[PDB]
Amino acid sequence: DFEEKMILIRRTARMQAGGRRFRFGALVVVGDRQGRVGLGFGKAPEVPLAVQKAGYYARRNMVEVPLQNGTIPHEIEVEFGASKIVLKPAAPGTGVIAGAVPRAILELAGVTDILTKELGSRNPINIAYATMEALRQLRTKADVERLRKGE
Amino acid sequence: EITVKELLEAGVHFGHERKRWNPKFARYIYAERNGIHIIDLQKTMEELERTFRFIEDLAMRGGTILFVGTKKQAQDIVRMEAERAGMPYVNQRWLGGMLTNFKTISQRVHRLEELEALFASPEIEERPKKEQVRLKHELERLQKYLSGFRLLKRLPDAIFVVDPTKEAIAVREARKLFIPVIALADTDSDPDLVDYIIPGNDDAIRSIQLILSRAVDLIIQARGGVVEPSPSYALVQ
Amino acid sequence: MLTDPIADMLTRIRNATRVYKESTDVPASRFKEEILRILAREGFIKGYERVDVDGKPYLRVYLKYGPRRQGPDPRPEQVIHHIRRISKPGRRVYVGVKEIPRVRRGLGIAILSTSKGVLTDREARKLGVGGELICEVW
Amino acid sequence: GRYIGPVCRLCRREGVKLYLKGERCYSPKCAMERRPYPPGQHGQKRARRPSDYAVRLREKQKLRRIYGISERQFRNLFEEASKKKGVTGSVFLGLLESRLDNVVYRLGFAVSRRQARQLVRHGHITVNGRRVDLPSYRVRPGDEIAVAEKSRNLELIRQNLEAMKGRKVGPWLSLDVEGMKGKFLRLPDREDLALPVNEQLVIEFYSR
RNA sequence: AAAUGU
RNA sequence: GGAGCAAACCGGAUUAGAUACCCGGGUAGUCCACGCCCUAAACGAUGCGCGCUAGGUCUCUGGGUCUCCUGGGGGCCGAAGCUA
RNA sequence: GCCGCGGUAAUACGGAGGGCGCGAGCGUUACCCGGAUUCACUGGGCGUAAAGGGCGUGUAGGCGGCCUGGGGCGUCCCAUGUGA
Ligand SMILES: [Mg+2]
Ligand SMILES: [Mg+2]
Ligand SMILES: [Mg+2]
Ligand SMILES: [Mg+2]
Ligand SMILES: [Mg+2]
Ligand SMILES: [Mg+2]
Ligand SMILES: [Mg+2]
Ligand SMILES: [Mg+2]
Ligand SMILES: [Mg+2]
Ligand SMILES: [Mg+2]
Ligand SMILES: [Mg+2]
Ligand SMILES: [Mg+2]
Ligand SMILES: [Mg+2]
Ligand SMILES: [Mg+2]
Ligand SMILES: [Mg+2]
Ligand SMILES: [Mg+2]
Ligand SMILES: [Mg+2]
Ligand SMILES: [Mg+2]
Ligand SMILES: [Mg+2]
Ligand SMILES: [Mg+2]
Ligand SMILES: [Mg+2]
Ligand SMILES: [Mg+2]
Ligand SMILES: [Mg+2]
Ligand SMILES: [Mg+2]
Ligand SMILES: [Mg+2]
Ligand SMILES: [Mg+2]
Ligand SMILES: [Mg+2]
Ligand SMILES: [Mg+2]
Ligand SMILES: [Mg+2]
Ligand SMILES: [Mg+2]
Ligand SMILES: [Mg+2]
Ligand SMILES: [Mg+2]
Ligand SMILES: [Mg+2]
Ligand SMILES: [Mg+2]
Ligand SMILES: [Mg+2]
Ligand SMILES: [Mg+2]
Ligand SMILES: [Mg+2]
Ligand SMILES: [Zn+2]
Repeated sequence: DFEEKMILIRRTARMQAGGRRFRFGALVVVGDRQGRVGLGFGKAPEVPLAVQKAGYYARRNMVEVPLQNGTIPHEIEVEFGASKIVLKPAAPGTGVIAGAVPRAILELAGVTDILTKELGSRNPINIAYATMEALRQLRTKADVERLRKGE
Repeated sequence: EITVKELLEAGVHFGHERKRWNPKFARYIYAERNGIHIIDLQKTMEELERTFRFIEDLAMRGGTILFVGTKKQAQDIVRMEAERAGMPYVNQRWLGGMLTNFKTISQRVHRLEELEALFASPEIEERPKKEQVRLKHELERLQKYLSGFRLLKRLPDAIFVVDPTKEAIAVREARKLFIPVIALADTDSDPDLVDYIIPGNDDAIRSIQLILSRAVDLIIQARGGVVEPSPSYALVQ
Repeated sequence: MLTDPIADMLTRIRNATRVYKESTDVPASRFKEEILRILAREGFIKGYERVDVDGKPYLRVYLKYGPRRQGPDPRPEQVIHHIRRISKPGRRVYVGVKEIPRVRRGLGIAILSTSKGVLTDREARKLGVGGELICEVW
Repeated sequence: GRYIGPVCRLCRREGVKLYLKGERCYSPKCAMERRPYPPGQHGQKRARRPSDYAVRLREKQKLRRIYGISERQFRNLFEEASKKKGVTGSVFLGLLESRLDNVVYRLGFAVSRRQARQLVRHGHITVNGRRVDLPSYRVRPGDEIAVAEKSRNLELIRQNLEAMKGRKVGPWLSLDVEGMKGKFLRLPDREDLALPVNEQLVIEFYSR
């Protein structure tokens, strides 16, 4: 079935009269390595419940990843908040040339050959949320003409 | 037949609002007289035509429609209808999560059923006079906010709105769940966020009762037997 | 005044699209024309009609889009996901036939003024020309 | 020069048998059998989750520790590979495998590549009739590797040459067991050996 | 009227 | 030119001290002409011109077959969009 | 090297055992490029983070609406020489 993977765990902390209380955050990727990837973000009183509910939340925002043999149909670049991701295809036998956040996705959607750069704020959270939105905006030579027609 | 023509559209179902409006409500507008915005009914029916062309197929394959309307202008009208269609409804006041957290609120109707299992059951007297009323008090509220929601045991496949402005909450909940949205809407709200629309007066009982009473008849006419005219023009007018 | 009319055209569209309208009117030229045209020939638009407004000529440009999607925000995908001026009066962009775009991997289309006129990346390559890159579209 | 000393610590550490000794690393007890846990005082303790770097690291060394060569010689080949055609990576194994001393291990003239090397270095091995004493020789198709005359005998060859009667030598390989000679036939596709390694990561590693 | 705290 | 006010200055109080705050005095200055100085939270902390992209409400000022429409200003809430 | 370790239980000092990493090499210092999209042409910003000139008028300069011609300067193509 699916293939879970966290890329982010962190410990936030609000404050109360006497002491500081905590909460844990977890960012999990969930893939199929066939073209399906999802991503949700888990926040819970303790660790694994989040991680668990991350993978819960994750299997929502899934996405058609129209591969063209281990790559993307075209180059895309997307901006989330002030974070920026550049997606560029690659001829086979290249590699997944990416940081640790995005490669922990593109693999789980398939992708064996791709070029990337992070630009602006390299914050993983807002970087993750960006990259998804890139895939979601991928379109195939097929997907296009469906639109560039009549009626 | 199945339908209604603009000669019946003579109550109010032409428009009633203006300036308290959304300009998205373009196309389904006719002209502005007496300051009031007025909407052509050629399209109203044309929409109903399209709209009903989705209702029947849905009804006659035994789907489910949830009914929403909290306006005092349209409280009881819907109750009767969704009861007269044996369908679930929300007459009273709408609760967040109800669909998006359906599973959770659903455990509250169980308690209602679980409560009802203590009306004539052999333990009523065997639970103190104090608590006896509290639960009955807990009852009478439970039924109020869950009467027409006690029906259905799973999310519907369309939802009917008397004013999508108000129940935009519900419309958002429904819309997030790919749940078909149908509504009687005037210039109040706005299309787009609607899948099937009844562009007409979404206030003043006339339009409501008219389109709502007849809407039910359409369902039965695909389930079995459009029996005698349900109540309407009582104190209604 | 309008330092750039061509940009104003593109920008007028881009503005119109993001609210999903039928038509988009824009001041006329024989050079704005053979620039649009492609947008119908490549089916980015329905097309246009040379009309006049208040005694003055314009080009009502009719917008294509896509399917009423569903979920929250049912607003359809655009046909024109992106469009931006390249060569400008502030900086004119010329290219040899070689030095020529691969916009969104074939899926996109450049538009250029050349010794034979308003070609595209695909065309200008095959006619063997290149010239003043106007804009990119997808 | 090369690595010398404790080897069986390496069938382990990497956490996977890699048949580095003669018969021992093939006999019930290859430094892992008995103790399939990392070397040193901190052996029988629960590992913590590796870094992605750590993961890539271990995968590279493994491969190198398998072929057993300097990091010097090793990376040249990667960049060489990295520079070449198409797959410009996976081809790597082909370049590793073309090593004389490597081949001789496959040709069963010896059992350890370590044993292989000492032969080539002592020049007990010949190529196309040529006394070739250089374990780095990138051999190619149709090249022929045979024992020299002063060494056709030698106790160490015979039994080492003998025990080969059993298995189908590599597709890219061939052996006149009696004639003491072999032919590099072709470039071993990735298919032609599923090494216990994920070469994808070695690439990922070396692009630091 | 009302200062300060390695 | 100088009424009122008021840095500086003197005095009375407060205070540990009070070259401050509050109080009684008080000179330049504040006002006029001419000539210099050229600063500033000189702020919408937002340079200028043109085009394009929902509406609602309050107002100043024009014109209109004076509802309403339209023009040019001065504010509020806000579509889409922008923004950490 | 930065974040920082040492206050009688230091995986951060010193030695030891063990481990990781290269290997006739391993470290260090100095310097250039990368990472730095941190001078941003490709490829950035200026309401509150550093950044709109206090406000005009205007010289040079940059930029320029709609049509048809001539010129073909830029620009585009081909051929050729040159590019050791
Ligand atoms: Mg930004
Ligand atoms: Mg930064
Ligand atoms: Mg950082
Ligand atoms: Mg290559
Ligand atoms: Mg002191
Ligand atoms: Mg005084
Ligand atoms: Mg005093
Ligand atoms: Mg005193
Ligand atoms: Mg004293
Ligand atoms: Mg005084
Ligand atoms: Mg300033
Ligand atoms: Mg301004
Ligand atoms: Mg200026
Ligand atoms: Mg005026
Ligand atoms: Mg007037
Ligand atoms: Mg105004
Ligand atoms: Mg506002
Ligand atoms: Mg909004
Ligand atoms: Mg001690
Ligand atoms: Mg100690
Ligand atoms: Mg301590
Ligand atoms: Mg240290
Ligand atoms: Mg130490
Ligand atoms: Mg030691
Ligand atoms: Mg040691
Ligand atoms: Mg720039
Ligand atoms: Mg910046
Ligand atoms: Mg600016
Ligand atoms: Mg400040
Ligand atoms: Mg500032
Ligand atoms: Mg200013
Ligand atoms: Mg100025
Ligand atoms: Mg100045
Ligand atoms: Mg000038
Ligand atoms: Mg000029
Ligand atoms: Mg001109
Ligand atoms: Mg030349
Ligand atoms: Zn061993």
